[PDB]
Amino acid sequence: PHRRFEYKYSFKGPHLVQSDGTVPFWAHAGNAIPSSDQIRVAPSLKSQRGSVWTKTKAAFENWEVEVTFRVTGRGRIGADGLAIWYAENQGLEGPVFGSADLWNGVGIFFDSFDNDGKKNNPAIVIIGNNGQIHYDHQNDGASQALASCQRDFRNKPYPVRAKITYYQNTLTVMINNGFTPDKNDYEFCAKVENMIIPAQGHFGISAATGGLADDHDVLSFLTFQL
Amino acid sequence: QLHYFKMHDYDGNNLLDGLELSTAITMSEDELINIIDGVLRDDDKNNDGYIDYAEFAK
Ligand SMILES: OC[C@H]1O[C@H](O[C@H]2[C@@H](O)[C@H](O)[C@@H](CO)O[C@@H]2O)[C@@H](O)[C@@H](O)[C@@H]1O
Ligand SMILES: [Ca+2]
Ligand SMILES: [Ca+2]
Ligand SMILES: [Ca+2]
Ligand SMILES: [Ca+2]
Repeated sequence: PHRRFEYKYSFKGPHLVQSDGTVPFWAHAGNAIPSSDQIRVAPSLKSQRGSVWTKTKAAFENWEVEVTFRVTGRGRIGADGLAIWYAENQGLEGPVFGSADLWNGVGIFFDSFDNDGKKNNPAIVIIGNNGQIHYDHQNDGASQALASCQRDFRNKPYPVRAKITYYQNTLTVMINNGFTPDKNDYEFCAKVENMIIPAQGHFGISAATGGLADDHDVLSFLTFQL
Repeated sequence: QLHYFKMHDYDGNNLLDGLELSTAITMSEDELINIIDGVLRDDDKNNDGYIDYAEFAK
């Protein structure tokens, strides 16, 4: 399928922030810092929350987003992680990787912290929510996991990239693990067949820390109409 | 003149997109979205949402 680039639903450096400290076409909040070459969505401080969400919504039947980020920290263990969002509502402030709960749409969670002691982290998680569910933080949503995989996205020598495609009721998630600089060296993570999400919504990106804390930096969020 | 197609190809792909055009221009978001959307319509003959030197130099 063809791809149209949707600038109104995207950001990136090298001039990522406007002179007034704002990110064109996106609203940012919590403790997220825009800078010219990346947004530090949540800094390596205790109990932090940040989000970046689009202003306008976007009416796209099928779409693709490529997200480049780094999640850096001293420890071989870090927290709390990072979430990419499509949803009917801006979830700016909230307990869900810095974003609002009760979301209407999908959310892919890069979870640095093994909260339910299963030695199954860091991990990528897909979760549907129709407006009335509650994210099982302490259980890393394992029960609500529409689909999921296990890649270690922390502390890589090139930045990690997550391609996230929705084509004909099938959300797909490829991931490039920061090992090569081939921005297209993706590998399979997961997939959800027969999925419906709001006709128009906001795209969003958020992160958070607590007891443990990493820097969560998103260098670019690139959106495609297919 | 190629010099001006290039001034803002910051990612070096030889294409201008909305965000790269944003910076050339920068004012109210709305006015910005207005100008960019105009530049697209006018110049983007393929609807990839990018403009190549063809589309640029017309
Ligand atoms: O009391 C410490 C801390 O607890 C909560 O965060 C916990 C858990 O949610 C996190 O996954 C890990 C890693 O950050 O640390 C804690 O154990 C939060 O309520 C937080 O604000 C609080 O300070
Ligand atoms: Ca967790
Ligand atoms: Ca877990
Ligand atoms: Ca370009
Ligand atoms: Ca074009």
